Amino acid sequence: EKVNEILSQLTLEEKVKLVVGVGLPGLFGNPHSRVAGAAGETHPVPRVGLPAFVLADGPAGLRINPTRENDENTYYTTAFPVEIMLASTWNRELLEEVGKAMGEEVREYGVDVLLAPAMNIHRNPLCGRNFEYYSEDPVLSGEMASSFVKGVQSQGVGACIKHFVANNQETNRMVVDTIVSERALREIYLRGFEIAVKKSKPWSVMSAYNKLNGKYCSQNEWLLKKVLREEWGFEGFVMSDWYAGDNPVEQLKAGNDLIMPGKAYQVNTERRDEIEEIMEALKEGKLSEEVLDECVRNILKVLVNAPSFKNYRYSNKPDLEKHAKVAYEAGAEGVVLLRNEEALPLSENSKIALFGTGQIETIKGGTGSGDTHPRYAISILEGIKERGLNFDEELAKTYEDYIKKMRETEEYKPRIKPKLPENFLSEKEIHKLAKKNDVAVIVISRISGEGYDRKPVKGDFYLSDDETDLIKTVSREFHEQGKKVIVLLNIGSPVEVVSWRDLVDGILLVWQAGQETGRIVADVLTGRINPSGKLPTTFPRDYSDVPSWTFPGEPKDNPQKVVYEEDIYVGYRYYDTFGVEPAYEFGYGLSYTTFEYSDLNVSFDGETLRVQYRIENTGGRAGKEVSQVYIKAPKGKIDKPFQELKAFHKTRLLNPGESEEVVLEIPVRDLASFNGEEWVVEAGEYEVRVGASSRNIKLKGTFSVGEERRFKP
Amino acid sequence: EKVNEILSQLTLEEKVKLVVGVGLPGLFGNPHSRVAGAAGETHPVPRVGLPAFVLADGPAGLRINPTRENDENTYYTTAFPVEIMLASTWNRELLEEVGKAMGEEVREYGVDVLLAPAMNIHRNPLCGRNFEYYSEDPVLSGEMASSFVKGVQSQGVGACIKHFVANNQETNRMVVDTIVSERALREIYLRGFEIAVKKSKPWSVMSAYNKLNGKYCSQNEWLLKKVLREEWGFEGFVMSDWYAGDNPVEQLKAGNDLIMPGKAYQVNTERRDEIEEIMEALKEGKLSEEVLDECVRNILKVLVNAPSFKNYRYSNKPDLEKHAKVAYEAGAEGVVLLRNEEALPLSENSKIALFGTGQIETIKGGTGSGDTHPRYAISILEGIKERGLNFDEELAKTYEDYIKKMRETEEYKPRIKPKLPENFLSEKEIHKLAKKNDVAVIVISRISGEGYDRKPVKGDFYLSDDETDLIKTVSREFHEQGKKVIVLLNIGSPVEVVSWRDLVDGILLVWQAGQETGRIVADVLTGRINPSGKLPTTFPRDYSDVPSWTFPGEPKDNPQKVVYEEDIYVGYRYYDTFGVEPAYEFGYGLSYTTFEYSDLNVSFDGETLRVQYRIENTGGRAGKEVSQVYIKAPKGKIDKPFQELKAFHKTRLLNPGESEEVVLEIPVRDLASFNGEEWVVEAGEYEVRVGASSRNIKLKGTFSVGEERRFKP
Ligand SMILES: [Br-]
Ligand SMILES: [Br-]
Ligand SMILES: [Br-]
Ligand SMILES: [Br-]
Ligand SMILES: [Br-]
Ligand SMILES: [Br-]
Ligand SMILES: [Br-]
Ligand SMILES: [Br-]
Repeated sequence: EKVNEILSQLTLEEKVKLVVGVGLPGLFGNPHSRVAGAAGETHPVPRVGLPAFVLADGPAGLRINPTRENDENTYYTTAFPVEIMLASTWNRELLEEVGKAMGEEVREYGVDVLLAPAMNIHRNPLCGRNFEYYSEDPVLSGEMASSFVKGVQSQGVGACIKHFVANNQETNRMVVDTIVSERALREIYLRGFEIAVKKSKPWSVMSAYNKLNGKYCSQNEWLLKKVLREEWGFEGFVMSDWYAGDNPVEQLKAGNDLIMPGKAYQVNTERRDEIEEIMEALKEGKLSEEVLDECVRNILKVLVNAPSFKNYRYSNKPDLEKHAKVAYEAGAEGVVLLRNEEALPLSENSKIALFGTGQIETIKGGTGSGDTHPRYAISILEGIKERGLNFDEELAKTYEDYIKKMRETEEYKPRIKPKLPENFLSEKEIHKLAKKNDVAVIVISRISGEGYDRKPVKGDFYLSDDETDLIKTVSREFHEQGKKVIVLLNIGSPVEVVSWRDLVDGILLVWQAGQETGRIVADVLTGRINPSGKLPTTFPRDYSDVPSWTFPGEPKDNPQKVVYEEDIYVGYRYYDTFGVEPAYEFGYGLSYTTFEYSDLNVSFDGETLRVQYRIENTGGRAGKEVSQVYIKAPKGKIDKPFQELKAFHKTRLLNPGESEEVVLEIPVRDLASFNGEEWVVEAGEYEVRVGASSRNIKLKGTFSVGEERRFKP
Repeated sequence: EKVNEILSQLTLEEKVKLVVGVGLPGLFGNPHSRVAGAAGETHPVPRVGLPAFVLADGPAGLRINPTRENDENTYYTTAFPVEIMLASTWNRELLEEVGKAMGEEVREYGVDVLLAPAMNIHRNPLCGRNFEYYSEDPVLSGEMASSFVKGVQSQGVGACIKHFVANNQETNRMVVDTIVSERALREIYLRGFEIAVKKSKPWSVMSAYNKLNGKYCSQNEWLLKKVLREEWGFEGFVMSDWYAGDNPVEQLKAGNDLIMPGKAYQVNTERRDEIEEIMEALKEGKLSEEVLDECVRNILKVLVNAPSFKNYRYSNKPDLEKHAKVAYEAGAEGVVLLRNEEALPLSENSKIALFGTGQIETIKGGTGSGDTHPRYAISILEGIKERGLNFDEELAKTYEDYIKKMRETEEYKPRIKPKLPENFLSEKEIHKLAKKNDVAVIVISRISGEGYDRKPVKGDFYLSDDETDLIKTVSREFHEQGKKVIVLLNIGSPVEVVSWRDLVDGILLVWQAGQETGRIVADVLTGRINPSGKLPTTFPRDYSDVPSWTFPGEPKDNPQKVVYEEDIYVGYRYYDTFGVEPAYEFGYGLSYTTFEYSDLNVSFDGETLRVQYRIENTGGRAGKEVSQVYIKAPKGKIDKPFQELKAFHKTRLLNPGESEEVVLEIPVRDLASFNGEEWVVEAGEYEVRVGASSRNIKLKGTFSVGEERRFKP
């Protein structure tokens, strides 16, 4: 209507301008976007009243420049916990809240489309961007993304789900050919995106850098048209990842509508200006105006609903304080208690000896486009000060001076920050600290970021020798006295845990909780927060145990391809099916209280499976319980994983003795497996497994499918 | 014709008698079969000139009573190497020879049908009968069985392939419900039987004890009629395993023609006489005479070709000496050299210190119906004496007296023989032996048998403490002097190998080689035989590494079901696909010489794949080379193993510098995967991997399938 109005007005060249970004703003010869720091803008066409639309990162919060040249004003953003921590909440409602808060900020700073959430599968722990992805499971990931997208888009701005698809490693991501069976695609990698597209209707999708089965995703017609549109019914537009692909017209033919960020010749001497090349292809009949029209329409159908289109006056002053409370809540529910041998929460009196250089160099989140620049970021130490806990002040001063000393030293100064030695304390000095203090609290920290994969080496997936030395020594001397030790994992992805976990009494997976980290952590120690998070990803006993062994491809040092040999058997699907025991299993997490499951009733009417059960707080402290419903399908015709997560739920805050009724519905189509051509729901007996984790099944029931069901996409 | 002649003559009750055995001969009230020791006989019907047909075990050689009461004559049989060792030859031609030798014996002792070969898949190393099965791979197993069956049946007698199907554990085999996807069935478990049925046309098939997906195999119409007959075109008859199933008429309705051994009421107070029950069902219209007719016809169509039918006068005097040479050959090519750090073969002079109680208590094969009673069985020690090798005579006397001493002791006398302590030698006594001798040779022995599964415990899958003590001590002191140590594995199935293999210099997998064992072993040490065997099964680093973790079912102590969670990913299919490293991989084996592969040419004409390559003996001793061709199919639509064995070959005896041309053809239908409904050969690029083992690939080529191909059975 209005869209088809503008379309009939546009000249050929205006249509071309519209499908290409204006170049990376503020860099190279490029002018800052009106929202300095923004990832990109579209070409304005003042004529027909088209404004430049603004795109900005990212998954951990709006990423824009805090300050602006010749400006007295401020533009700070809320830095939320990382996605893997958000996912650990297993809380849709909360994700929706996080989306609304980010959404308000996005709107009020004049941004039209937020580049989030990222929702690639956790194929392998070493992936540099796992921290900004949700899960190794498509249901958990898809559900979380949907909730986040509904939140963002309740605010009049756009969400962009990414990266479509199978961007599961950073190594050579812009060239690597990802070889994946159609079955693994549909069951694992596309599956999350399918859920998000159908349940939340994101304004836009960002095509991945990598090739899929021979074709760049930004140039893959099967992916962007056949799957995305013709099967799933996507009605937004697709944009390319930044500088992705190698042919602009092939991108438009495949259904990649918006090429970003534009002016690719600025980072690759080989690329042509994308507008020149497209104009040429229309001129030569390599590209038809009809195809160009469909691209422009896809973009316009969406962006006429953007605030920019309606000249919306933004305040440049969102409610930061209100949002910080949301970020704190998000983190509070996302901390995972991994181990507690009568160690947590800490007694009121408890005098804490705080170890680990990361108590001060607290990691708020990984680097890259998923980074953020908040007005502040509370470290673990500062959090403990603020809460006025009983910490060893002499030790804290010792660390403060140690860090500053070596950060100024040639071998350990920023360029990225080199990893500092952790065993600088005398064996005797720790003996004294053990006599003086009540408990020990050890922070071990890890950081990753876009563009770099982790390696299965010490200081990375494994503890460095100095870290294991520190833990062994602190453990021994604090255990010498009748005292407890606690480790805080300030990490973005699984690390080795088996070799040292038996040495310590408590283990909090604090991940990377954004600006409010220290505050969240302090409140978890004291029991003010009752941990309710659970793993969205499997912690392997050793790196050699992970099924995605081909990571990061062949040849290892410069991978040109990587094939998913493990296929659908990725994450817990692998460990359950082939009987490999994880260090900590998918969906595992402890509580400061106990829960009891009961009253299971499963019913299937041929179109809907209904699982009902009661969860009662059986302990002495209020808490939330995440419950998980796995379906074990019969063996029947084709091979299937041991079980598959089909639904989940997080109870309200239950006081002791309180209980809740849990009612979950699963459509029969979600019980299907893909056989290469069709989705099939095989007839036979199915098991319902309601768990507190994938291996802690509290309730079991069966139901039967009488007639097989088939679905050809 | 003749069959349909007799059929029209038979009375109703004669037809019934014919489909039931006459009871277990020589046991309970039962008379010995005319061939005493035979497993069973059919009912004679002198009227229409029908004789009692004789059935006898077994896979390791004809099993009958050597002596007969009131008889001056002898009836000894050749005891061949066990099937897992036969399979290790990877030699079809040789298997055919073994079949002919067994076949002649079977004929001349008045037996009509030999109950062999057994060809169940090696799902799990712990299975008690793995020793009498070929492989974890269906191509290797099916090819070996086919070659054996052609051999047996060139002699005018019948072969019986068993056990159909998925009899992969002994625990509760007569009741356990085996839960297997149709895909795993068709790709792994049925697949071997399919090959044997189509390539060799066995006279008969023996249905397994266990249930398959809810139905006893002897009562499973899908298996015995739909798969066996309607799809595969089987034209023999099916007999039940001994006392299998629980309903005689259900057995006949399913396509199980001959019920064996008859008189099931003799071992199970609950069963009725099968003739009574069948007569009753015909009487009541539970069973139609038409179905009975088809059973009797199936039996008769086959057995009118049996020697008994034509009153064949057998000599009761086969050529034992000629066959013993075949048994020696079989074993010679079936020994697997696993490790050789410049230790083998032994120098002419070498003075051998022989350790291990199994040097005298040499295991010729496992127990059960697969057992045999040969006129003699050469132990490892006796073999070394006979060959006149330079062994420590003082030590041999020490062992001889030790064994006899404790075999007479209460704790270690037969009832089965309790496992004897192996570390009875002083640390000092071994020091002296190390000074006196040139090399050490350590025999470690294992035995299993029908009806008992092995456990992943010391003394079984793992070395007992005394065995590892012995090896550690002998290794240390012989290595103290500049001397070598060798271990001989006289086992029927994989054992743990990683913990101790680095301590020793050589390792010969001698399996269990039947009556000629000692002779074969001696000739391998001296280099008279150049080892050419290769593993038909994977040796796991540890038992926890094996994918068939559900073995032996739920509940563990009294399993009522066992589901194949690992599905098609069994054996090397699992280890390759999910990157778990074996101790020794499928198809691995060393040689006293070296070989070089070359001149690869692969061509595909759309119906046949052709792989050609040259193998040259590049070393200093004559030898044979087993080569293996694995196909790695593209990922395409459905998940597939990393690679799959599709063909193999064993070269002639090549002298140094000699070479051979290898030409192998693979029908396009063998490139297929089963998707639950149809066999599919997906289009795309395929890799040819010609290996000296599954992980030692010497040649690679690609070919392409242009158009997909489909086959609905
Ligand atoms: Br993905
Ligand atoms: Br733990
Ligand atoms: Br990390
Ligand atoms: Br690869
Ligand atoms: Br089988
Ligand atoms: Br080795
Ligand atoms: Br054994
Ligand atoms: Br089971």
